[PDB]
Order: sequence, then C-alpha cells, then structure tokens
Amino acid sequence: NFQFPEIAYPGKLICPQYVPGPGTKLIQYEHNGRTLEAITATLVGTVRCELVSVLPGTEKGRKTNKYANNDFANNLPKEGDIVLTRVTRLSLQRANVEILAVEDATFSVSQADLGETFRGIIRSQDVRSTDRDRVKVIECFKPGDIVRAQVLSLGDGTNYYLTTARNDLGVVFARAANGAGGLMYATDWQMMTSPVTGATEKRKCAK
Amino acid sequence: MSRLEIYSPEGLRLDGRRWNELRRFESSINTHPHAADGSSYMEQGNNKIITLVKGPKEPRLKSQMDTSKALLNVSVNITKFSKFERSKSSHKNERRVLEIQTSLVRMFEKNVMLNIYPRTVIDIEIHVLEQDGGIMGSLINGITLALIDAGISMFDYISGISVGLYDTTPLLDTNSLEENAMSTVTLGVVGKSEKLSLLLVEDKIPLDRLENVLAIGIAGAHRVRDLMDEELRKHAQKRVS
Amino acid sequence: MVEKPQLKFKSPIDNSESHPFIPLLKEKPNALKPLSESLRLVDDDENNPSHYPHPYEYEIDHQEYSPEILQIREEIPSKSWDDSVPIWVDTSTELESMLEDLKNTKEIAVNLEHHDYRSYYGIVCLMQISTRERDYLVDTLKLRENLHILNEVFTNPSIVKVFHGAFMDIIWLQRDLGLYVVGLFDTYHASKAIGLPRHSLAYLLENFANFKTSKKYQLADWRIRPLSKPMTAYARADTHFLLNIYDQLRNKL
Amino acid sequence: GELVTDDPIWMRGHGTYFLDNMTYSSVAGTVSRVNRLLSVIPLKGRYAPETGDHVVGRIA
Amino acid sequence: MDLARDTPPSITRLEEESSWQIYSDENDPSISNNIRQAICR
Amino acid sequence: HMSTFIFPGDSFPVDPTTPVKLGPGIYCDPNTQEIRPVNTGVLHVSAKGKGVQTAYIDYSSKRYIPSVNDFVIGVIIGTFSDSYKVSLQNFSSSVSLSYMAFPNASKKNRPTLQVGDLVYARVCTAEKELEAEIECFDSTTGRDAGFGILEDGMIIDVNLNFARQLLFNNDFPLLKVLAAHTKFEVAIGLNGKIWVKCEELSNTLACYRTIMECCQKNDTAAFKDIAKRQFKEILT
Amino acid sequence: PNLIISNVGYSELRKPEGVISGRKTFGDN
RNA sequence: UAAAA
Repeated sequence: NFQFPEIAYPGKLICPQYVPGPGTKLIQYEHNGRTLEAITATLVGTVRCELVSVLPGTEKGRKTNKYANNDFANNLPKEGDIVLTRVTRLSLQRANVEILAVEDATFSVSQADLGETFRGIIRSQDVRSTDRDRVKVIECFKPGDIVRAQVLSLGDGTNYYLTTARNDLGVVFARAANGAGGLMYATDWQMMTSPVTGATEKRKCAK
Repeated sequence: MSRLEIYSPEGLRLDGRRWNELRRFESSINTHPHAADGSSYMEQGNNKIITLVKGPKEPRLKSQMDTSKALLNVSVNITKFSKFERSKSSHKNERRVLEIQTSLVRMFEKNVMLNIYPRTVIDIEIHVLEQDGGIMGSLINGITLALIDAGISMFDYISGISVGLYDTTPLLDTNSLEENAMSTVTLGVVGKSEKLSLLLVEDKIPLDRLENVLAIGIAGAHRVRDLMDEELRKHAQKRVS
Repeated sequence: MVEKPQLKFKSPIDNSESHPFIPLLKEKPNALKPLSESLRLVDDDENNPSHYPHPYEYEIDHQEYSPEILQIREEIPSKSWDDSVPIWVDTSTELESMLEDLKNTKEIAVNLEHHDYRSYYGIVCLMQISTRERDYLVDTLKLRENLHILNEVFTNPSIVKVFHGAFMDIIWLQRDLGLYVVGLFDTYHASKAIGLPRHSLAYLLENFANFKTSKKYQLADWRIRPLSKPMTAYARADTHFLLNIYDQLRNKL
Repeated sequence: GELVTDDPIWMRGHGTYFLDNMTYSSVAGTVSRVNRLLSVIPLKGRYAPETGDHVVGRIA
Repeated sequence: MDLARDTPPSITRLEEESSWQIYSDENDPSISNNIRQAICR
Repeated sequence: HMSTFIFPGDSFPVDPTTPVKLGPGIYCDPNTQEIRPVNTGVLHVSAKGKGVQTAYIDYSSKRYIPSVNDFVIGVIIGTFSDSYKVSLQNFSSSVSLSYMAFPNASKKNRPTLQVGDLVYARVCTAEKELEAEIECFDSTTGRDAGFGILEDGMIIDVNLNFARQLLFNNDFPLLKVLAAHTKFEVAIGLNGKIWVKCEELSNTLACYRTIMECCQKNDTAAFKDIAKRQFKEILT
Repeated sequence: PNLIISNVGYSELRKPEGVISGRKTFGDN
C-alpha cells in the first residue's frame, strides 16, 4: 500500500479513489480523457497510509518539535479532549479561562498576552463531582492559576465548556495571593499550601 | 469677480436682488428612491445639495444603541469641486465640518421624535455638489425635506436662512461674494414661529443692530418654509392622483 | 368543608367535548350584526376546526368609543372606604336594582373570581362591579342563569368597562355566564404602556390609591357561603379605587 | 407642523401628536377618520408588522 | 406540500414528529430546465 | 493606647509576640511574612485583655473600596434577570443586589425598584476577585429598618473620612447642629454619600450647603457658625 | 510566622458592635 | 411580554 514517494509537496498526486484525510482533497484532473478523482497532497511532509493523510514536517521536525506554534493552530481541541487552562476572570457562577495546551503525554504550546487566543468557561455545575448544584467558585479557583479541565459540549460561540468533576482535574499549579506569594502544592482534594510561606488557601486540587 | 457694489443707493445688490429678496428656490423630493428612504435635492441659488436619509434601521453593531430613543447621525461631505478652485485639503475630517455635523444633530434630535423609534438609528448622508454662500442654511432645509420624504415624525418644519449686515442694511440670503464682505448670521427657525433651534454668528455684529437682523432673518425663514411646504403639496397631490 | 356548587346547578356541565363550544347567548343587545348569522359554524379553513365565532367580534372592531375616554377631564376621587358598605346581590330582584343602576352611568369597574380545583373547566364564584358611588358583590353561583341580562350594560358603547388583566375574565364571562364586554379599558395594558416597574393591581392601589393591601385571598376557595368579613372587604377593594385609577391612567395616556 | 383639528373628542393615532387640547400632524400625508381614531397616513410608509402576518425574512 | 394542500371522546391531541428534512440546505437535485426558465420569467 | 502618625514603609511599633488583628491600612507580605503599613495616616492600636489586640490606619481617601458590613448608598443603573446593578460611586465597579435580598422576598414577586432609585443596603460580599454584593436586609441578623428606597430628597458627595466620623463617632457635632435648625432624616453611606430630606426644599438645600462646607473645613468647632449663617442665607 | 487574623473592615473595629442605625430620622425640634 | 385567580 506504499508505492508512492516518501515526501510530498502541495500539488503532488497520491492515489486514485482510497479515501481523503488531513492534507488531501479530491481534485479531478484532465489528461485528454475523462476526469479521474485524484487525491492530491497539499502539505509539505511525508504521506501516511492507514485512510490517507499527509502529515506536515519531517521526522526530525516532529521529534525536535520544530513546528510548535504550527501544531496547535492546526489541531483544534475537539470533543472530550483534556486541556490546560489559565484562570483569567472569576464570576459568581462561572470562571473564564484561557486554553494554553492540549494533549492527545505530549502537548502543544498555544499562541503567544494579546487576544485572539482560545478561551473557555468552567460552569459552576461542573466544578466538583459531588453537590454539583451548590458550589463556591471563589473557594475553587483564583485568577492566575493553571487548571487542568476536560472539555465538554462545543457551544463555541466565544468560549468552551470545561469540567473538573474528577480527581485528576483541577488546579495543578498556583501561587499564594494570586502570584504575590510562594509556589503552592496540592495536598488534600480541596486544600493547597505553600511550604516556605506556610500559608494555606482553599482550591480545587488535583492529585 | 471684481470690485462690485454691495448695496448701491438704488437698493440693488451685486447679483441684482434687493435687500429682502431671496435667491431662486427649487427643491426636489424623492430623488433617490434606490439609495435611501429619504431624499432631497436642495437647489437654493447656485447651491446644489444631495441629502439622503437611511433609516430608521437596526445599527450595524449592537454596541451603540439607545433603548429609549433613536440615534441621529449626520454626514456632511463637502466635495472638492464645491467651489471654482478645486479643494486640495481633505475637508472630510475638518474641524469646521465636525462643528457643522454636530450642530445639525443637536438641532434635529430635539425636533425629530426619536422616542417613537426606539432602539434604532437614523443616518443622514449629505453631499454638497456646489456652494455659493449661505451653505449652512441650505443644509438645514435639505435635512428637513429629506426626513419628511423618509416618513420620520417631526414636530414642525426647520428652516435655514442666512442674513448679512452691510453697514446699516441687512441682506437676505447672502451669496459667497456677500459673505466675504460683511458679517453673516444663519438662523434655524421652527415653523411659522419665532423659536430658534439654531443661531450662528461668526463675525462681529453691533449689539444695537442684532435684534433687527434677527427679526428680518426669521421673517425670511418663514418664506423659506412656505416654498418647501408648497413643494410637498405639489409632490403629494401629483403622487396620489 | 363546603359542597360543590356544580351539583346545585340547573344542568350538569358538558365535559364530553363532543362538539365545539356553543355560546350561551340568546339576547344580543347593542348589536350591529344580527345574532342570527353569528350562530353559524365557521368552515374549518386550513387546520382550525369548525367553531362558533365570537358573538361580539364585529361589535368590537367597528363600534365607536364613548366621548368620555377621549377627553382629559379632572379625576373624581373614590368614595370613602370606611363610610361605605357593599351591596350583596343574591336574588333576581336585587339583580334588577343594580342593572338599572348600571344603565344610568358612564364608567364602571368589574372584576371576577374563579375556582378550578373541584371543577374541570372551572366555575365563576363572585363578580365585583362598582360604580362611582356604590360597590356591588354579585353571587355568580345562584344567579348563573340570570347574569346574562348584564349584556345590556357590558356591551353599551356609552359606558366604559374598567378591568385589570382581563385576559381571563373575558373567557370566564363567556364560558359560564354568556357575558361579553364591548368598550374594554384594561388597566394592565395601560400600566404596561406607561412604563411602570410592576403591572399588578396591588401596585396600582399602593401608588395611585394609597391602599396598603394584603394580597393573600387570591388562591382562596370562593365557594364558601357566606363570605367572611375580611374577604368581603378584599373583594370590594379590587374595583372600589379602580375607577379613580382609570381616570389617572387615562389622562396620562 | 400644521393643525388638523381642534376637536378634543378624538383618538390620536399614528403620525399624530397631541398638544394643548389641539391635534397636529407629525408626518406628511392624508388624514384618516375611522371611528374616533384620528391618524395621518404618510406618503412613503414602510412595512408595519401586525399580529398574524405571513412574512418572509432572512436570519441576520 | 404546496401541491397537496394549496390546490385541494378520548382524544387529547398529539405532538407532530418533524425531522430536520425541512431545515436542510441541500436543494432538490434535478430541477427541470423548462421550470427554471419559468421562474426567471 | 497609642496613636502616632506613620508612613508607608515605616517600622511597625508592635511586637510580633503579641496576638494581633490587623485591618485596613496594614498589609501582610505573602513572601517576607512581615507586617508593614501601606497608607499614610494615624496608627491606632488598643491592647485589651479579656486578650486580643487590633491595629489599623486611619488615612484620608475618597475612592470607596467595597468592604463587608458597610452601610452604603447606591444608584440603580441596570435591571438584570436575577439581580440589580447598583453604582456605589461613579467610575467604580458595579455591585450586585439580588431580588431575593429584600424583606419578605419571594420568587413570585419582584422588588418595586427601578433605575435611578437611591437604595440603602449592607455590603454582604466584598471579595477582591469577585463582584461586590449588597442586600437590603442583614442576612446575618435579620435587620431591615432603614434599608430600602430613599424616595426624593437630595444626595451629598463627601470623603470617606467624613462618612465614618458621622456614622460611628456619635460625638460629631453635625446631626446635632442640623436638628437645631430644621427637622430632617439623614442616611449615612460609607461610600461617601450622605442622603438628606426635609419637609420643604428650602430646608433640604440648607442641609446640603452645610454638609458641603463642613466637609472641606477641618475645624470641628466651626460647625455651629456654618449652619448659623447658612440657614440665615436661605431666608432672603 | 505570626498570629494573623484576616484584615478586617472599618465597621467591625468599632465598639457599638453592629447596633448602629445608618438611617436616623430626626423628628421634631 | 410576571398580568388574572
């Protein structure tokens, strides 16, 4: 199933109809005959067969991750994906965040601050696993904390829907007094403490 | 032209008119039924003004919207070919133009029943094809006749008249040559009344003479109202029948 | 415990739904179109089943209004609350003494009461009519067969009828009593058009009549007889000041 | 801006503003006297949405 | 629809089951060439 | 019992051994864990054994910060679906006044408040990372007297020092010198708002002019002569 | 390390202890 | 579009 050249450039024909995929499109060509459905690669990289797809970059560019900002922009967070966010705004019934990474482990750095970055919203009904109706988001998150939350339904009119109703989901990195203190570590399920400063702050820990 | 007589002892001005005579008034209604809901081609003397009224409609963005009244926008665009010498400047963003655009909005937002049209915006687009003195007053009469064509509820007419004072003699409807030789006053009279929605004085006038200038100014403005009113009578009668 | 008034009626209530609603009208006073052609079923156009039309449909869209509502006249204050007693209407003779009193006026205030816990469609229980001098309380349980005489006043264009949120009172007057209103002045739609924060009747009594009311008898069983002392005063208050409120709202409108 | 009638026994409708017990017109058009409802029908009038109208429109 | 309608006690009503067949942007595949020239006329 | 003028960055004249209950003006560093002033004002302390000691700094300010258990006057600027939107001070952030934060509150009936209405409420939530919240009834004790709409009258803009010295310090000779001239009712707001109201407008205006003149004048013993001349001026 | 209680507002520091009337109506005189 | 009982 692999007679084609290794690398592929935008415009190089692959195989007839096989099914398309990431990096291909059914383009009908004409060579003094009937139009044949030819699958044409539209990316610079190597062709892979499973399902026909053309992945961008060389094998050295994938291990060294030379396409860091190119990988996250091409792979949008789909349904059920687990991402890493940063708290930006705290509302009474929600918590606006900012998507910073996404995994399939391995991740992908987002866009470098200025706007036009992927943001989400963690509803109060999906903060904890028990007592989903009455929660206190002020006791769960603070602005400037890295939160690991899994996405939910994609009503992406502007934001995303996330949840932390599990044990491995919640605040994974924070600092005392919203960055004015020391690096805190998650001890209990809802108790975070910094060793040096000794102060405790109530979070939605993940351990 | 040259060194002319502004007001000779024979009572005749440089263009032949007399002290209380107006330039020819030829207004036109519904000149752009394909570009705006309101239209008025004002031809007061040499002046040729195109006024469009687009609305009342939804605003292009929900940011600016008054939930209790309407938004009145006026866009006065003086073309480069408005005078004999083609203008080299930009004119659009000129500080003198922004003052006129604002003075027109305040003048009509109190006369136009913006409450009847809440959560809406009324855009007024003006293009001056030619000017020759008294351009402010002709801008007034154009907006009045353009809103009426759009079916916008107003309390009364708004008339624009320009009056100049040469020594001790007022002059109605001043042209460009007369404005460059004496003080100018543009009035904004409401209907057949003496209520002034606009009073612009841009040159020195003795206090002992201003009252008489205002009286002769509002008197000529009523005459401007009738010429606009008679234009609507003729336009409505020929349209129904 | 109070027994159901449905059992003491002249005839049981048609709960079969074997035919569309037949209007309970036999006399149509103050009518522009005759009652004859109003008793024919409208052919089921599109997918609206055949149904008898509103008997006073044409009488509402075309009849003129009384010159009393187009004017801006000085408001007349409501009669003193303590120096005035209601007039309970319980017999046909007492009903006649009120109808001819309602024919010699121009503004009346009407309100109804309803019960729908021990009845399917429900039954009216008390009508609250009040004029500029008197306040009436009509027992719609015994006079149910006699209240259709009131159409002489409720359909008189010269007389103004002042309700409040009559979106259900119009349905009850026609379903249980065969009554219809021509010349309606709903004060709810007046408060909704003025721009008041709330549109309840308790709001208009505390701001336009200064009547501190205790709204707790709405969900009461209005079938008990006789009515208690607090409810008899609670029922008359819904229409006592409603005529002075109509004057204040009309002039503002 | 003109006076249409001085009779207070009228119902002010669309294109009409009440003032000092006298009725004036707010737009330019014809006078309509249906029952006691006094209104002015303007020349160039847009679409007036009424209850129970079959219309066609695109999502904005 | 416009062709079949425009030209020619224990019941408490039921709810109609309507799918997204009327919301699909997919137009009719084969429209008559003689019919499209009538729409332009 | 010590009161001395301090400055931001100066040493704190309190021993670390003694238990302390700091308040406004004093900050705790999240790194050095030391206690340092951040405001310029008089440092007030009070050592009592019953055995807790408190310390705070009284500084001059005009921008109000929402703090819990405060009596504030606000203006209703928006009506949402489940709460109001009140403005405790111009340019400052908004506060939340829920419809359920009223005497005899219920889901069935909404409060009769509309926009532009002056309300008197108690700050029940003053979180730094959240929007502040107010309520027209003390949700901790059940009190509700005085809270509600302040119909008519006139509001006065004063600094925060003039508001606390008028609500808490009962020795402030303002309500006493004003009541000696005309009968009135006052509403003291810690956000720098003083709402007054009299029978006649001439008396309400005279109360507006005295509080304004007494707000800028620091001499407390001159309040008697201010109202003596102010209430005499309105007689012409 | 110190004996720290959260920074309290201006009202809780006073002595009346919440028995204060913010809206005092001065009747007569 | 928080009116009616």
